[PDB]
Amino acid sequence: GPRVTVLVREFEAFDNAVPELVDSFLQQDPAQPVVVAADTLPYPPLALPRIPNVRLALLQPALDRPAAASRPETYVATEFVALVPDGARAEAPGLLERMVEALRAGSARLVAAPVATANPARCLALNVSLREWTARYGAAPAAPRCDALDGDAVVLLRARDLFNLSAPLARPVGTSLFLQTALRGWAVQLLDLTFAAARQPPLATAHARWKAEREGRARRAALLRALGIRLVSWEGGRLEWFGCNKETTRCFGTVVGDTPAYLYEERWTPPCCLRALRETARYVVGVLEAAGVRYWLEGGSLLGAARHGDIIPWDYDVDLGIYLEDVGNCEQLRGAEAGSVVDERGFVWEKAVEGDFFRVQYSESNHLHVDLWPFYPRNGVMTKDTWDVEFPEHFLQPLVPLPFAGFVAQAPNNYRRFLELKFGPGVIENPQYPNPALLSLTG
Amino acid sequence: PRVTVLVREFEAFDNAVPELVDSFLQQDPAQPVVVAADTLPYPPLALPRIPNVRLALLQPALDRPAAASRPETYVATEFVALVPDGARAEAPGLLERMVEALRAGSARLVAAPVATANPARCLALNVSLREWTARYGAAPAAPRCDALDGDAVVLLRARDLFNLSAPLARPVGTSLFLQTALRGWAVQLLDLTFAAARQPPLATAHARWKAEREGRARRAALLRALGIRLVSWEGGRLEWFGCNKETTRCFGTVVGDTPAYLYEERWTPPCCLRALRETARYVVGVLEAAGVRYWLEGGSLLGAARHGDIIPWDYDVDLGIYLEDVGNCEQLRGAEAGSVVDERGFVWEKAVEGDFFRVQYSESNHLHVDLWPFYPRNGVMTKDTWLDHRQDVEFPEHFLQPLVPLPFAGFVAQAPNNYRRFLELKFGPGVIENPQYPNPALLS
Amino acid sequence: PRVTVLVREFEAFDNAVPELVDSFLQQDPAQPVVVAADTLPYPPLALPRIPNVRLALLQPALDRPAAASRPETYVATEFVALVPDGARAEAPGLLERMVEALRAGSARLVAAPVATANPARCLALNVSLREWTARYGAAPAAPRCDALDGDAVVLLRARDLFNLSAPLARPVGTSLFLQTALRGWAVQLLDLTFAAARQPPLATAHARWKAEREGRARRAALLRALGIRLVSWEGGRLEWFGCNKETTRCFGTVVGDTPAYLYEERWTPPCCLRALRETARYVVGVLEAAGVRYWLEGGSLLGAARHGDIIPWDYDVDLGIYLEDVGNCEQLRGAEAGSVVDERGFVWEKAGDFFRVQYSESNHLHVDLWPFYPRNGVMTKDTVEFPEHFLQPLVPLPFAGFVAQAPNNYRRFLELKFGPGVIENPQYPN
Amino acid sequence: PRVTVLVREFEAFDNAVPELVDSFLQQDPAQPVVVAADTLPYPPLALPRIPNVRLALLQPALDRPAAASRPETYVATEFVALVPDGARAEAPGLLERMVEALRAGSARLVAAPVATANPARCLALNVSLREWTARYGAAPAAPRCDALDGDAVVLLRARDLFNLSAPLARPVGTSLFLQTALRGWAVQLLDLTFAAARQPPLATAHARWKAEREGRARRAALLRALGIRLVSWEGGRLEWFGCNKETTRCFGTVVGDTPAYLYEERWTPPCCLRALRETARYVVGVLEAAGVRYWLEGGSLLGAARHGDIIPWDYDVDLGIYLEDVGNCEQLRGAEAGSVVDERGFVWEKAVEGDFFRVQYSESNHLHVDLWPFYPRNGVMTKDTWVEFPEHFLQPLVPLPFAGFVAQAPNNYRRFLELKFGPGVIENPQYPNPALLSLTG
Ligand SMILES: *[C@@H]1O[C@H](CO)[C@@H](O)[C@H](O)[C@H]1NC(C)=O
Ligand SMILES: *[C@@H]1O[C@H](CO)[C@@H](O)[C@H](O)[C@H]1NC(C)=O
Ligand SMILES: *[C@@H]1O[C@H](CO)[C@@H](O)[C@H](O)[C@H]1NC(C)=O
Ligand SMILES: *[C@@H]1O[C@H](CO)[C@@H](O)[C@H](O)[C@H]1NC(C)=O
Ligand SMILES: *[C@@H]1O[C@H](CO)[C@@H](O)[C@H](O)[C@H]1NC(C)=O
Ligand SMILES: *[C@@H]1O[C@H](CO)[C@@H](O)[C@H](O)[C@H]1NC(C)=O
Ligand SMILES: *[C@@H]1O[C@H](CO)[C@@H](O)[C@H](O)[C@H]1NC(C)=O
Ligand SMILES: [Ba+2]
Ligand SMILES: [Ba+2]
Ligand SMILES: [Ba+2]
Ligand SMILES: [Ba+2]
Ligand SMILES: [Ba+2]
Ligand SMILES: [Zn+2]
Ligand SMILES: [Zn+2]
Ligand SMILES: [Zn+2]
Ligand SMILES: [Zn+2]
Repeated sequence: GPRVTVLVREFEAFDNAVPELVDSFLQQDPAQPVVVAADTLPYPPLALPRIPNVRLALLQPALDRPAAASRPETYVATEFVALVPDGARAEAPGLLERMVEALRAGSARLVAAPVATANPARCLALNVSLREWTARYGAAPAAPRCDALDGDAVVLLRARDLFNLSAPLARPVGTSLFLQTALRGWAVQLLDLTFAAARQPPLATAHARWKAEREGRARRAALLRALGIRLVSWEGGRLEWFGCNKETTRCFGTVVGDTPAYLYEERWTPPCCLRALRETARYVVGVLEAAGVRYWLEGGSLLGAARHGDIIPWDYDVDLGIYLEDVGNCEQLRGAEAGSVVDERGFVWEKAVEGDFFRVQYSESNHLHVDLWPFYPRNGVMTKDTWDVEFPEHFLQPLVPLPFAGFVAQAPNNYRRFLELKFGPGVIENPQYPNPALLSLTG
Repeated sequence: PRVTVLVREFEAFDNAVPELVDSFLQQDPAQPVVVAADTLPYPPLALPRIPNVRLALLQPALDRPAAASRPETYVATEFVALVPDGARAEAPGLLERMVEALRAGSARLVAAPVATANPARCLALNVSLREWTARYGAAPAAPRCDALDGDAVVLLRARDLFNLSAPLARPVGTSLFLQTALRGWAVQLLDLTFAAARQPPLATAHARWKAEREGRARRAALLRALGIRLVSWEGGRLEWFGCNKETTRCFGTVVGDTPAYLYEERWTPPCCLRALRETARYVVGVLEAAGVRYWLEGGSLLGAARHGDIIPWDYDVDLGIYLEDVGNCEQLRGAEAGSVVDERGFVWEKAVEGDFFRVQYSESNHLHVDLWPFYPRNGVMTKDTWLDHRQDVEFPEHFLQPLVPLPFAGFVAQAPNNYRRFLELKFGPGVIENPQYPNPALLS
Repeated sequence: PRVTVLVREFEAFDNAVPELVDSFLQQDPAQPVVVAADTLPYPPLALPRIPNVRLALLQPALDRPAAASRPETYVATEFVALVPDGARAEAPGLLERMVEALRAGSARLVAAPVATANPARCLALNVSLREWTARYGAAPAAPRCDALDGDAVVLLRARDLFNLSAPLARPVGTSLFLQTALRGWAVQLLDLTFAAARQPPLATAHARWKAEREGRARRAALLRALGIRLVSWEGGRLEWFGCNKETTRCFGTVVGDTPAYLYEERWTPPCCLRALRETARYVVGVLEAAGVRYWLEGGSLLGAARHGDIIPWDYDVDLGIYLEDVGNCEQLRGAEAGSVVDERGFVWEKAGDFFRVQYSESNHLHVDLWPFYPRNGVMTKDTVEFPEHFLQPLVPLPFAGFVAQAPNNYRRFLELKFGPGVIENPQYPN
Repeated sequence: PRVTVLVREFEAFDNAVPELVDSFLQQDPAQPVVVAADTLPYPPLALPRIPNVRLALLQPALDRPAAASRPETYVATEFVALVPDGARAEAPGLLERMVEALRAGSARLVAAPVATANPARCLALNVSLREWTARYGAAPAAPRCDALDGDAVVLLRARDLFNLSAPLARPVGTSLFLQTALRGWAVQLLDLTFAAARQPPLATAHARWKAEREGRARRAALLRALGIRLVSWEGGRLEWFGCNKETTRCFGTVVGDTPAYLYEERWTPPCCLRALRETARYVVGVLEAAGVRYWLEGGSLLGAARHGDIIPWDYDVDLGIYLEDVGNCEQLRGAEAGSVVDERGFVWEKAVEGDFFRVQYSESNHLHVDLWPFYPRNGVMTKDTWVEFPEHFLQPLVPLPFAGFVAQAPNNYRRFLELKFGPGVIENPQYPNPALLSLTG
C-alpha cells in the first residue's frame, strides 16, 4: 500500500495544470492518494477523477460540515506527505519512493526535489527571529542541506510533522512552511532528483503570470503580517517591510502602563518602529545642530549608545536633553510652544501636555517620537523645575561624540559616570531584556 | 458534574471579563475557565494567572503547534458553558442546575438568559444553504427554540460544540444557532437567570457605539463566509449581505453555462435574483414606453410558464425584440455607438459575440438582460448570427401574433401565444414539466 | 467519562514518561495529561507542548501564585487515573472501563495492575496513629484491598483524591493507601491489565539500584513526616523509621510529667518503647551479673502485671534495688564519681536519690534505679515505703521481652502503691 | 473586626506568644488570632479555648483534610497582621490605625516596628531570578521600602498574602519581602510603634544562641528552595547559598548542550560563575608562570570584549594555547598521562574526546576551564580535531580585562571575534530565549 499522499496547495483557480498533475501521478499507481486543498471550491471545475483516492479538501468553515472537514490531516492516511506545486508532473516511476528512502536514511526532517520549471528550487539559509519580527534569508552555506527553498520543489516530510505545525498549508506554502520549520531548527535536504514540468505549463502568458504574482504577493503580505514578520532581508540587505511607516499608525498604538503591547507578546520593538525612531532621531539631531541647539543623548538613548551604539532593542522612544536657553534658536521649537507644528518634512513638534518637554513625532499619523528635555544651570547643576535626575553641569562641559542609531550624536563627557549616576552602578554591562513571565506576574 | 466556562464574546477595548471570571472563581476557586480570542487582547486582560484559567488564542503562530489554536484541547470537562461578557455568577450552583436540566431534557443545548438590558429570547430558525437564506421567527414551542436573540449562558456537551465546523465564530449568538438549527438541534430556554455586571462594559454611549459597529462588521463577515446572503424575520423585515447596485455580482464569469454556485450545490443567490428581476422590470418598462415589441425568450419564458419567475438557478434574463424596432428606443440607438449609462444607472450595450443587446444592472454589477433582435423573413422569425445553443433557433412569426400577458418576476410580461408549444419547439417535449440544469453533461 | 491521566512516580534521571504520555495521546489526541513534579525534571521530559498536556511543579516559587502548586487546579475532569512510569496505553477504552467498574462497584478506588516485573498485589492495611504504626498483611477479601504493593493504574474521583491531606506525596503507593485506609476506603483490584513500556526505564543494574536508594530515602522521609515510626508485616518483618542508638529520642525534655506525644493525642513512639525495653534488659543483665537485688517498681511493675510490657504511653522504666548491693556493680560505683559510659554505650549517672541509665549518649531514654534499705522490717529511702516481706521472696514476671523480678503478691503490692483496681482500670490519656 | 493577628515567627522552647495573644484579647476579647506552626508546639502554648483564637498546624497529616494545612482556611477577615513573637498590644486602636494608613496610601503592605532591641529598619531590595541574587541596600525613598530588617507588625490584605506561593515560609522576615519585592509591591513603615512583651522571649545568651542557629538553618533552606544563590548588601558583604569547592556544581551534567538553568528560565548560578572566574584566574596564573602562550577564545573572548566578564548564561571558560608550550607546564604534562589533582585541588585532565585539556575547579565541582592547543603551519593556527585563523592575530597578544583580572587576547580581537562568530556579534548578544527553547528543545 502507498506510503505517500500527494498534496497540492499552490495553484491558481483561473489558470492551473492541476488535472495534468493528478493524472500524471495516477498513471504510475492508479491507487496513489492525491489531495488537492483549497479555501473555496476551485472554479472553473477541476474535474479530477471521481475515485476514492482523489479528494478535494476545502479548508473553509461551512454550516453543514463537521470540524474534521476543514482539517487537512483528515484527508491523509499515509505516513508521508509530498507537497507538490502546480506545474510539476510525475514521469519517472518511483520518485516518491526514493524520496522516502532518502528521508529515513538522512537526518533532515524534510527532503525536496526541484521541479524542472523556469524557476527550480534553490537551497537557502533562513534565520527567523520572532523577538525582532525578522526573517533573514541568505545563501545556504551547507548546501544541499538548507533551512528554506526558493522556487519549485516537491517537498516530502512526515504527515505528523506537517500537520502539527500551526499553519501547515498557509499560502504561499513556499514561504509559510520554511518559516515554521526553520524556526523549529529543522532542515530540508535538497535531493539530486528532478520532477518533470507539466507538458502544458500553467500561467504561460505574461498577463496570467501578472495576475498570479499579484495575488501571491498579496497572500504573502497578509501572511507575514498575521505571523508577525515585519522585515524580510536577503544577505542583510534588500529590505522588504511589512510594518508601520510615515503614512500609517505605529505598530503598537497607544501605550498603557508604560508596557507596550509587544512585550506581552514576548517580543521586542518592531523593526519598522525602530527604523522610524532612528530616522526621527537623525532628523531632529540634524535640525538641532544646524539651528544651534546644544543637545546630548539622555537616559535610555545614551545607555543604548554607550552599550552598542543603537536604540535598546526593546525601547520605543528616544530621549535627548537640551539647553533651555537655546530653544529660541529653533523655529520648530519656537512654534511648538504656541501649538502643534507640522514641519516641511511631515515631522510634528509639540510642547508636552504637562511636564514641560518637547516631543517630535515621526508624522501626523505615526506617533513614534523623540523627547527633548530642557535643562538650565542653577549654580553648576542642571535642573528642570518640572519632573529625570538632577546632575552637575560639568558633564556637558564639553560634550563628546558617540555613535548612535547610524550617525554620530553628542553625549555628556564621561558618559559612563553619567549613566550610573542616573541608573545605578554597572548599568552599561548588565542589560536586562524584558521578562514576560515577570511581566505576567506583575501586570 | 464538571463544567468549563468559555468566554468568547467581549471587546478588548472595553469589557467586564475580569469581573466575570472572578465571579465564578469566588464560587469555586478551581473552576476551569477558558477565555478565547483571535489575538492577544491589549490592554492586557490581566486574568488571574492560575492554572485553571487559560487564554486560548485562535490565531496561527510560527512557534505554536496546531493544537494551541484548537479550543477543544483547552476543555477537558464533559460540559462547556458559553458565557457572554456583561454576565456574572451570583447565585451558587447555577451551572450544576443547567447540567441537571440538560441530562433530564431532550434538547442538546440549554440556556439561561442574563439580566442585562437585552436578555435572550426564544426564536425559530430555518436555514437553507441552497437559497443562501436564514429565516427567523417567533418560537412556536417555547421555551424550546431553534435559536436565541440576546444574552444567555448556553451549556452543551464539549463533544457537540467542538464537532461544529466553526464553534466559536463571532458573533457566537448568530454563528452558533445557525449551525445547531441546521442540524435539527434545539436549545431549551430555562427559567434561570444569571446576573449582570456591577460595572457593566460599554458604559458610555461612544463605547457602545463603536462596539455595535464592530459587531455589525463581524456579523456581516460571518454571513458572507458562511454563505447567508439574506436574513428574514417574522414581520417580513429583511437584511441583505450580497449584491447591490454599487458592488460586483456575486459569482463572476460563467464557463460551460454552469455558474460556480451550482458546483457548490447552491442555487442563484437571492440578491442576484433580486437585481435580475428589477432589471427585467425596468427594461420592459423602457421598451414598452419606447414602442419596442418584446417577448419573454429562452429560460425566462420557461421560468414564466413554470412558476411566473426566474428559474431559481438561472443567472440572466432573455427577451426577444423585433429588429425593426430598435430605432424606437433611445438607449438602444446609443448602444450601437457604444456603451450607454442611462438615467437610472443601467448600462446598455451591443454585445461582443452575437449582434444582440445587453442591459447591465449597473456599471459594477453585471447582472443583465439580453435582448435578441429578430426580423420576419417570410412569416419566419430569424437573425443573422447564432449562438451555439439548442435554444437558439428560428420560429414561426405567428407565435408573435398576438402576444399574450404572462406574470414574470413580479410584473406582467408579454409572451408568445401558445408558449407551451413555443417552449417545446425550442427545448423539446415536456420541457415545462422536467426542470434540469443549463447543461447536465457537466452537472445535473 | 472524562479522565485525566496523572503521572507522579518517575525518576528524572531515567524514565519512560515520554512514551507513557505518547501512548495515551495515540488513543485520544486531546487526552488530558498532567505530569506532576517537585522541581523541573532535567534532562528535559520534552513533553508535547499542547494545551491538554501540562507539567505541574509542586514546590513553592518566588514568581508563582499559591494556585500553581495545588494540583486540583490542573485537573478539571471528574475522574483521575494515577499512572506509574513504566506503563503504556495499548488497547483503547481502558480508562472508561475502569470508570464503569468504579461506578458499578462499592470501592472508592479501582486499580488495574501494570504488566511490569512487579504488578500490583492486594494487601491488608491497618493504620494506628496513636501507636505511630502501620500494619500490612495478606488481604482476606481480595480482590477488595486496603492497599497495593507494586505497579498499578489507580482511578478515583478527583474530589476524593484532592481532599486528601497529601494526595501526591511520594512514594504514592505508600502515601495514598495510608490516607485512604485510614478513612475506611477500599481499592478494588480489577482484572484489567495495562501493558508495560516498550522501552522500560531502569534497564541497567546501576540505574535500578540508584532508583531504589532514592525511593527508600523518599519513603523514609514520608513516614517520618506523617508519624509512622514502624511498618510491620504479617509474618514478623519490621521496618523502623524512628530513633535509635545514634540519634536523639523522639520527644525530648518532658515538662510537667506530660511528654509531647500525649498532646498530639498519640502514645509513646514504638521506637522509643523498643529502646526502653532494650535498656531494661541490658540493665537487668548487668545487675544480675553483679549480684544486685532488683525488683520492678512503679509503672513498670504495673505494666508487667497488666500485660507483661511497658505501659504503652509511659516513657521510662523504674526498678528498685537494695542499697546495700550498689557496691557490687562497677558502673554504679563509677556513677557516684561521675557519668559512666560503658562498653556498650549506656550512660550511668547519679544526679537526686537514684541512679539513671540512658540508652546512649545521644538517646536519653532511661531506666531509673531507686535504692532502698531495710531498717524496720520496712523498705525505705531517705529523700513511699512498703514492708520488706514483699521482697522475700521475689517472683518471676514477664516484662518487655524477658523474665524480670517482681515483689511477691505484686497485685497486693500494686494496690498499696496506686489504689484499688489499678491493674484492671488503666488511666488512659485523653 | 477586620484584622486577624497571625503569629508565625516564634520558638516552641522559649516564646512570649501567650502574652502576645492575651494583649490583643485584653483590648478586644473578640479579636481573631491565629498562631501558625508546622507541628504542635511543645511545651503547650495554653492559649484561650475560644472560637476566635485558633492554632493552625500547617503540616500535612494522615487524619486531616487538605484544608487544614492551608492558612487562608483560618482567616476570615479582609486584612492580616503578621506579628512577631516579642510584641505586645498596649495602646488601643493600633490595628485600625494600620488599616486606615493602608487604604489611604499606595503601598500594599504597611508596617509598624515593635520596640524591641532590633526594631524594624527600612530596606531596598531587588530580586533577580535569572541571576539567583537578592540585592539589599539602604532604602532611597524611606519610609517607603522594599523590605524590612527587624521586628515589625506587617499588615496587608488576606487576599494578597495567601495568594503568594509561600506566604508563611520561615523566616517570614526574609520570605515575605522576597516575594512582595519581586512583585513590585512596597511596604510603608509607619510612625507607629508596638510595645515589647513585658517578659521578652530568648532573654538568655543560650536561648538566643539556639534560636539564631535554628533561624539561620531555616533561612539557608529557604533560600536554596527558592533559588536565591547569593545575597548582597550594597553590592558587598556577600552571603552564598550555592556550590563551592567541596560540592557538586549546581546543574550537574549538561545534555543539551543546554544546562538545566536555561529550562528554568534563568542564567548561570552566580556561585558557578564565581568558581569559573576563580578557576580561570588560577589557570591563567599557572600558564603565565610556566611560560605558556595563552589567549582568550570563543565566548570567553566574546564576553571579555563585550563587558569584560564571562557571559552570564555561559557555563565554562575557553582558552587557546600554543601546543609546543604544553611541555612547559607540569600539570599539563601530567594531564597527558592521566588525571592530576594539583596542590590546590584543581583537576587537570586531557579529554581524549576532542584532543584538548580541561581544568576542573575541584574533584567534586566540575566547573572547568578548557585549553585548546593550536600549532602553526604556514602562518595559520590549526589543530587536528574539531575554525582555524591566521597567526598574526597572536603577534602580538594584547591585554584585555576579563572576570576580575587582566587576560591575554588576540590583537584586533573585534576582527577576530567577527571572523569566528560573524559581524556585529559583540553588539548583538544571543540572549536566552525560553519561548524558543520550549519550541526547539
Ligand atoms: C543565521 O545565523 C547564524 C548564526 O547566528 C549566522 O552565522 C548566519 O550568518 C545567519 N544567516 C543569515 C542569512 O542571516
Ligand atoms: C494572584 O497572583 C497572580 C500573579 O501570579 C495574579 O495573576 C492573580 O490575579 C492574583 N490573585 C489575586 C486574587 O490577587
Ligand atoms: C420553518 O420551516 C418549517 C418547516 O416547514 C415551517 O413550518 C415554518 O413555517 C418555518 N418557519 C420560518 C420562520 O420560516
Ligand atoms: C507538536 O508540536 C510541539 C511543538 O510546539 C511538540 O512539542 C510536539 O511533540 C509535536 N507533536 C508531534 C506528534 O510531533
Ligand atoms: C486491622 O484491623 C483488624 C480489626 O479491626 C485486624 O483484625 C486486622 O488484622 C488489622 N490488619 C492487619 C494487617 O493486622
Ligand atoms: C472536596 O470535595 C468537595 C465535595 O465533593 C468539593 O466541593 C471540593 O471541590 C473537593 N476539593 C478538591 C477537589 O480539592
Ligand atoms: C535596585 O535596582 C535599582 C534600579 O534598577 C537600582 O537603582 C538600585 O540601586 C538597586 N539596588 C540595589 C540594592 O541593588
Ligand atoms: Ba525610557
Ligand atoms: Ba438561460
Ligand atoms: Ba442566456
Ligand atoms: Ba512512671
Ligand atoms: Ba561555549
Ligand atoms: Zn512599526
Ligand atoms: Zn448577488
Ligand atoms: Zn523513638
Ligand atoms: Zn553553583
